[PDB]
Amino acid sequence: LKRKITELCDKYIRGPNIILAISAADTDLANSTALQASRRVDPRGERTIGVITKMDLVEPEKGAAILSDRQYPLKLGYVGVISKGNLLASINRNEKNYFGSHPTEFGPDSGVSTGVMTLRKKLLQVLEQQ
Amino acid sequence: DDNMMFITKKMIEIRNLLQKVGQGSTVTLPSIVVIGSQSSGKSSVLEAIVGHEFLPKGSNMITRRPIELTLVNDPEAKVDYGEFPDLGLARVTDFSLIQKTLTELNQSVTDDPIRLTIHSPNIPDLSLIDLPGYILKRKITELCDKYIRGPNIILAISAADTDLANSTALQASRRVDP
Repeated sequence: LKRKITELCDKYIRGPNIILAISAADTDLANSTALQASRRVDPRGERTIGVITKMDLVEPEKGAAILSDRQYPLKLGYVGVISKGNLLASINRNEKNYFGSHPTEFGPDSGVSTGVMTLRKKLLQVLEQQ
Repeated sequence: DDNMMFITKKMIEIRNLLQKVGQGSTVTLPSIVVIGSQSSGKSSVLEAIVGHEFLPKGSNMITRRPIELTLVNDPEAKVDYGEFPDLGLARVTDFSLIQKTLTELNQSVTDDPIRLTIHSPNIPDLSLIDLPGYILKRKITELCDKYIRGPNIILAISAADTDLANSTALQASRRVDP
């Protein structure tokens, strides 16, 4: 939580590992924040991919702000997804289904990318390359 | 404590004067700074709304410019009117006109904060400033950090969702205020 745990994190992030940063979306007060340490150890944003989580519970305008930004660009892009027998298929069905509520906000031709499978493919590519 | 009310009023006045001599060109008096995560910041703007009366917030707000709200205890006046100091001597009766105006300032976007003054007998005189809630995004956090570091009475709101490491309003509150 705090940061002293920060010390371990920082050390691990430094070296040339492919860093997977996530960020909770929302915010009652002003709003939902964003990343920070990934940009601290990686100024170019070249070896870090971003995931925006808890994205079920924000207006779609909110997803657009977060999934797509240019104020904070990186290669490999961000990936927004809501995570929460046969649970696997289920979490897949929900992802397929949810964008329907606000398809225009995060769907085809929208810049943003989302759901677990596209993210998984990208992870495969970057891992293989590095 | 009517006299406490009055003394707070004179002190917010002298604060606004110090602000009118210029930014960084003088020392100022503290005030309430409000911060909130994405969900916590929608609840933030809505909270500020209900703290006095309905005023234009939310929708899609660029959040890039803070809003210095300076409130006045309003005896002797029976109409709910809010005015802009830059547009001096100009009063607004309905806050839908305030909606069109200050949301026009939103879509306009200097980093200067717009000052505001609202008079209502129901509202107690105050001095809160609303800056962007947390969601490049490092820039908004830079201005926020700059505002909270100085000994202002910080008002943190919460209704979040982020992991323990994610909830930004309270955790930054503890960052600058141990």
